[PDB]
Amino acid sequence: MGTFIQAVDGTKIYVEDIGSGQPVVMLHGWPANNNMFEYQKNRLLEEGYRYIGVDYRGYGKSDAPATGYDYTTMASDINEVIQQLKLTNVTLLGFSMGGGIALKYLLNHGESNVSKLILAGAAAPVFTQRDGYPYGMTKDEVDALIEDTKQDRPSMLKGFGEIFFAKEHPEPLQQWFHNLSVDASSHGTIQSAIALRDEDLRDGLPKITVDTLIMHGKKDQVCPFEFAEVMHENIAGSRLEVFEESGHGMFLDEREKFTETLVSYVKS
Amino acid sequence: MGTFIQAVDGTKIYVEDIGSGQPVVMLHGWPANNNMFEYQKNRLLEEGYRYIGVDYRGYGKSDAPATGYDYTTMASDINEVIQQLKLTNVTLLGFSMGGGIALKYLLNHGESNVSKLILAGAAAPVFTQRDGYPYGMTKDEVDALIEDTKQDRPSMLKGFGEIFFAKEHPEPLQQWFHNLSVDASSHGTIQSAIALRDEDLRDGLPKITVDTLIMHGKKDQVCPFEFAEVMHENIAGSRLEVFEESGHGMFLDEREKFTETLVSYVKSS
Repeated sequence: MGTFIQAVDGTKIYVEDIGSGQPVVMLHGWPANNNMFEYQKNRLLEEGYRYIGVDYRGYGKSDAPATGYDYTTMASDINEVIQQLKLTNVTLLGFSMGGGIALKYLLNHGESNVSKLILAGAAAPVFTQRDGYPYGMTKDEVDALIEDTKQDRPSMLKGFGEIFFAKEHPEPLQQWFHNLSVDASSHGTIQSAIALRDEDLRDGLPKITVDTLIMHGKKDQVCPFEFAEVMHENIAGSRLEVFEESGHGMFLDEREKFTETLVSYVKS
Repeated sequence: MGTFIQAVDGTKIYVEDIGSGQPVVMLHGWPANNNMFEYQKNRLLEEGYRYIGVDYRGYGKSDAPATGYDYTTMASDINEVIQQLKLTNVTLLGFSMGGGIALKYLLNHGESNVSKLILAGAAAPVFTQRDGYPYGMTKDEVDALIEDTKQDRPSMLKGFGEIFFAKEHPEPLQQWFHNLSVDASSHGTIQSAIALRDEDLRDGLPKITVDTLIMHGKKDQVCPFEFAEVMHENIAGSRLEVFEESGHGMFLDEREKFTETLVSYVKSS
């Protein structure tokens, strides 16, 4: 369900458009797809909001070009989605890499369509270590991760899964999650990892004016909690909500608090 | 600099890469080659800019494969030129079909390496008439050119030269220009005429963000001046300079004005 939207360069981008009312645009993490928000999606539809789930180029049911995995190109894709569908008063949720893409979209295309921003487990302002930012993976760790993905992607994914959740979810649940990532294009997966390693949004954060909720797991081993402290420090007017029991995947480790918090924010 | 760039399909693309300091990438019209810009190039070089004149596949000193004359593949070749020569801050000029390719390149590969766009007599947004675009050759007029190239290409060309310039230029100048086109591969010339006939960039014009200058001859019989009006309305912030005394070939009809407008814009947007 849901149409495909053409990107500026013609790539077909799959968008799931379901429910009634004010729009909630959810942007997935690396290297999954929009189905990761299934539980939130259900909860939106019964509270009377409209879920808009995009699969990035290279992921899920979208096309997978050889190019365009940098945040600029991805943010232009989001811009096209918002344009075709004529969305205003958007609650824009970016999860992990999606948080980076959401920030890039605001920076490059403006803030007037978005009434509020939610940054969840966001890979922002940087996924990797920088001067004055001694948190997260180093570029060299991301390169080792790229090496692994060129040797055995499924085993890389298994490993990533192991550090993604603080809690031990049932096997069928972990398997469903694993398979979102396995159906990603291998080359999209790789080029996005290159973008995660290199992208730096530190100069842009103090430029952000949208009302902002930051959701982040204290135990996050993928994007450390220190990222969330930096986002809150740098975005004026922002609120930090700490998920004390969660790792990166707060949408399962604390599914009810995550979705009640999302719902309460989209109302308020 | 030198020689040849590898396209995605391996086709070798000739590039005349000359000078140092800021790059001005010049994209020729159908069915000539980068040498048509010589009068402009002379001035860019004395003003201390770097001339990057691409010969498309099928033209000039480039390989002429069987396929890939569609603007998508051509725009991909331009991406290769810029990426492999590691250019940024480029002024990108497209003349005629070059105009169309320049736009497609911006749409398909983004604007991060390009500081400004010049569209000179451009074949855009469409070279042939459509639904609510009642300007230019019809599709059947371009089929007529294609048919003629399949029987007598130099005669086809002499005929095209006659509709190319508003003024009668000296016999040796016209012969020079003619011979630039006779050098073209016959089969590239045909395949690019098919892309001219069929390509349609109307949807894409409002996606262009880069600073644009439109240069166009009031008397152009090849790409009618109405194309320029359409481009100016739809490309954000574009400026329009009308060449009152020029046909399609402004680069000779108003040589001095064309060159010194181009130079000024390369100097500042």
